Amino acid sequence: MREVISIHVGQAGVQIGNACWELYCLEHGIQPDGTMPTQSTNEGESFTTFFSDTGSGRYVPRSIFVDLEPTVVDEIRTGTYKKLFHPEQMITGKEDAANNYARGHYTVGKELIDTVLDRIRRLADNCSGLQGFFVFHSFGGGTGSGFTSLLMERLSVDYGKKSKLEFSIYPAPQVSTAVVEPYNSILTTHTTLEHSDCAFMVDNEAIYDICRRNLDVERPSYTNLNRIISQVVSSITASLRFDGALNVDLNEFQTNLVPYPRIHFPLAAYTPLISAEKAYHEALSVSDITNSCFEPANQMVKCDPRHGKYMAVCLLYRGDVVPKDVNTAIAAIKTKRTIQFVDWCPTGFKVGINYQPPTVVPGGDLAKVPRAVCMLSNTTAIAEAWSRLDYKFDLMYAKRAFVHWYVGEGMEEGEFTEAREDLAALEKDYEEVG
Amino acid sequence: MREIVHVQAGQCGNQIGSKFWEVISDEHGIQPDGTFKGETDLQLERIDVYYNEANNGKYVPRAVLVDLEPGTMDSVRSGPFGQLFRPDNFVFGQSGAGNNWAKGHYTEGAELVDNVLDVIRKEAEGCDCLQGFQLTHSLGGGTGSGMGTLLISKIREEYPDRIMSSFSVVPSPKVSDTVVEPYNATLSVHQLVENTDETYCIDNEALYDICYRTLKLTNPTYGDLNHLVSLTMSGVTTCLRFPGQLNADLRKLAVNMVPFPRLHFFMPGFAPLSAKGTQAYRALTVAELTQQMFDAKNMMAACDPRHGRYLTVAAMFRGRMSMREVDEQMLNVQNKNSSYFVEWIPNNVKTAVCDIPPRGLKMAATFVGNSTAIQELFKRISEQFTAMFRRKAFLHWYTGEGMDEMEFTEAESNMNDLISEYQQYQ
Ligand SMILES: Nc1nc2c(ncn2[C@@H]2O[C@H](COP(=O)(O)OP(=O)(O)OP(=O)(O)O)[C@@H](O)[C@H]2O)c(=O)[nH]1
Ligand SMILES: Nc1nc2c(ncn2[C@@H]2O[C@H](COP(=O)(O)OP(=O)(O)O)[C@@H](O)[C@H]2O)c(=O)[nH]1
Repeated sequence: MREVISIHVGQAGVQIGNACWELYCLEHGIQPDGTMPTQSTNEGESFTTFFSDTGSGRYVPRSIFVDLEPTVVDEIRTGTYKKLFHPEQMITGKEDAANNYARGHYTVGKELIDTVLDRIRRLADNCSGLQGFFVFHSFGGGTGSGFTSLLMERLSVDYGKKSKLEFSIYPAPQVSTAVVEPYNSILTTHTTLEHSDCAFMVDNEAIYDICRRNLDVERPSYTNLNRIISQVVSSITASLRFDGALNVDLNEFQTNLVPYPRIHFPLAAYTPLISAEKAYHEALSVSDITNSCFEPANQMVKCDPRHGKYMAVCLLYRGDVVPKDVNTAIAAIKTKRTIQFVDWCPTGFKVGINYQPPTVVPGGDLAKVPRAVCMLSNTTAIAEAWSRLDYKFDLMYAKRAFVHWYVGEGMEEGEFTEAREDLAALEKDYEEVG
Repeated sequence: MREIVHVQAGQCGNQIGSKFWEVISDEHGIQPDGTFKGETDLQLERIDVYYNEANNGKYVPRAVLVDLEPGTMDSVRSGPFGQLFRPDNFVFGQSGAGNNWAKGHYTEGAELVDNVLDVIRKEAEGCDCLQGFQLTHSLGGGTGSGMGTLLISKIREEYPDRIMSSFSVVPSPKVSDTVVEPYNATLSVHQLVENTDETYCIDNEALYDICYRTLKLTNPTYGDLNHLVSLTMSGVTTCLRFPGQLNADLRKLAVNMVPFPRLHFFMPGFAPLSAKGTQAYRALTVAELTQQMFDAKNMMAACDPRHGRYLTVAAMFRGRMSMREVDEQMLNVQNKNSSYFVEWIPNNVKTAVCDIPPRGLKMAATFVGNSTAIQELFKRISEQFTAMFRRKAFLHWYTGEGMDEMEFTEAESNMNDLISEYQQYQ
C-alpha cells in the first residue's frame, strides 16, 4: 500500500527523530523492543506507511539515520530504542564537518553518499505506493546544509515525481550559536529551491514564549522542545495513519499550499498548547482555539504576522469536532478584518477534520485535550524574515571574514556571489505577487 | 577513531600535563595501573581518544615526553602516576638548552628531533584517521621554545590537514622571568604565526591574582597553578569525550573563532572560582555564573578586557542546565556591552553545552575569548625585544651559535604587522 520513508541527517535529524518515532510507538501501541502487543491490533489500523512486517509483528521503521559523527548515534545504540531500528539502516560517519559547507558537501559526504542511496533503493523497492520523504535537517550544519543540498540533488534524479517534505529550524536573528549560520543559510537556500517541494521553519524563541507563559516551563531544554515539534509532525500524519471523514495526503498539501514554485515556504502553529492545570478552569471550544490560531503569541516563527499577508492558510483539526461551527468560525475570522489576504486569493482555505484527538506523551508537560489545530499559514512575513538574515550575511562577507575555511575544502568563492542575486529576487517576489 | 596525541617539551610543559593527566585519569575512572574502575560506562565509551589499550586493559596515555636532560624525566617517573606512562616514549638528550633558541632549534634540538619524529609517526600509523595535535611547551624558556618551535615545522610535512593546539605560557608586563625572555618570544611567534592554529596566552602573573582573590591561597604550590590550567584544558575537549544536547569538536571550536589566518591568539576563562567558605553564601544560577565570565578577574592573562573588544565568545558550559536561560543571558550581555564587542560581526556568542559537569562542582563554565586588547601583549614585548637589539647585547650567544641578524628583523617586521591586524577591525 502507501509507504513513506524518513531520512534523518544531522544532529537535529537525530533527536527530533528520537521523539517522533518515540511518539508513534504510543499512538499505535507498539512496544519499543520491536514487536507489538496483541491488544493493539485494533488500534493498528492502516499503520503500514512506516513499518514493515517481519516474522511475527516485528516492525522496523522505514527510517534512515545519517550522521558524520558517531557520538549521538550511540545514544540510540544505548537506550531502549536500540532494538527497534535496523542496523544497516544506521550508516555512521567518523570525521566531523564542523558546520562547514564543503566539508559536508564534498569531504566526508562523498565517501558515504553511495552507501546510503543504496539503502534508500533497498527499502523503496518494496513500495507500490511510495508517497513522500521526511528529511530532517538544519540550516547551519555541515551535513545539515552541505550534504542535505547534495542529497536532494540526487533523489530528484532517481524518483522525481514523488513528493518530499523538509522540517528544519529557522535561525533566530538575536539568539543563535554558530557564527557561520548566516553563511550556510544562504548556501542551503541556493540549490534547494529547485530540489525541494516544501520546507518548514520554526524558531527556538517562539517555542520558548509558549513554554514560559502557557506551559509554565521555566527550565526547558532540548528534551521538551523535541516533544512540541513532534506533535506538529504527528498531526500531519493523522490524516494518513487513520480513517477520517475529510482528510488529505501529501501530494494534496503541496497542491494547495504552493501558489508559485519558488515561494513554497510556510510555517506551523499549534493550539491549545498550555500546561495541565489551566485546561481545568476553561472549556476550550472550536471558536476558542481557532481564534487563538491567528494571534502573534501562537506562531512558531518569531516574526510579525500582521505585517505579513496571508495567501493560503491550511487547517487540520483533530478530535471530535462538528463542521457547523467550523463553517462559522472560519467565516467569523472573515468577519474580522485584521486577517489580510491578497486581492486575487479569497479561496485559499483547506478543511481537514480527523476523528482521533491528540494523545499526550507519558510523563510530559502537556494535557489531554480533544481539540487541537495544526495551523499552516504561508504569508509575506517570511520576506521580513528574509531581510533580517540577508543583513547578517553580506556585511560579514564584505570584510571576507571566515573565508579561509571555505577555500581549501574544494569550494569556490563566486558561488557566494551567485546566491546573493538568487536570494535578492526571492524576497522581491513576496512583494511582486503581493 | 578521532585520535589526538599530547606532546610535552621543555620544563614548563612537562609538569603541566603531570597534573593534567591526573584529572583526565580521574574523570574517566582509571588507576595508575590503568585499571578501569568507572562505575558507569559513560566514563568508558570515549576512553579511546587519549589511550591505546593493550594486553588486559592497562591503558597507556598517548603521550610523548621529551627533554634535553634527564632531570625532569625521573621526577615525573618517580612522582604521582609514574607507572602509567609507556617507557618506549622516554626519549631525551644530554645537553640542556641553557635558555638558548639556536641550541634548541639548530644545534642541540636538531639531534633529538629525529628520534621522536618516528614516535609521532608510530602511534599515528596504528589509527584509522588522526584528528589533531595538542602541545604544551614554553615561550619564555629555551628548551620548549626552541625545540617545540621546530616540531610544528615538521608536523605539516607529515600531516598538512589537521589542527595544531600549541598551549604555552607567555611573558607578563610586571616582572620578567628570564633574561632572554623577549628574545624567546619574537623568535618563537615568528614560527607560530606560520604553521599553528591556536595559542592560549596564559600569564604567570594573573594566575596569582586569580588565586589571591578567589582562592585566597597564601601558599601557591606549582601543582595548584597548573591545576587551574588542568581544568581549563579538560573543559575544551568535553564534547569528544562525553555526549550531550550539542556537541562541538576542536575543529568547530576552531572554525567559529579564527576570522583570518593570523588572528588566533585567544585567552581562556573559567567559572566558578572561589575559596572554600564562600560555597553556600553565593548562588549557583545561570546569572551568577554569567557575569563572573566577563570580569577582569576571570582574565587568566594580565590584559584589560575593557581595553579591547570580544570578537568570538565561546561558551563551553558543563552540567545539567536550562537552555533558555543560556539563551536568555547571552542575548543580555550584548544589550549591555555592545561597545565591548566588535560591531560588524553580529551574534558574537557561540554556545556549546555538554550535560556533564567536571568533578567537584554541579555547574561550570569554560570560557575562551578573543579580546583585541591582546594586541597589547605584542605591543609590550616588541619594545623589550627592540630594547636590547639596539645595543646588540647577547649576540654572542646566538651568532656564536650561528644566528642571522636578519632573522631578528624579519621576525621584527612580522611582529609589528601582527598588531596592525588587530588595529584593522578595532
Ligand atoms: N533545537 C535543536 N537544534 C539542533 C539540534 N541539533 C542540531 N541543531 C541545530 O543545528 C544547527 C547546526 O547544525 P548541526 O546539527 O550542529 O551540525 P550537523 O547538522 O550535524 O552538520 P555537521 O556540521 O556536518 O555535523 C544548530 O544551529 C542547531 O540549532 C537539536 O538537537 N535541537
Ligand atoms: N605555572 C608554572 N610555570 C612554570 C613552571 N615551571 C616553569 N614555568 C615557566 O616556564 C618558564 C621557563 O621556561 P623553562 O621551560 O623552565 O626553561 P627551559 O627548560 O630552558 O625551556 C618560566 O617563565 C616559568 O614561569 C611551573 O611549574 N608552573
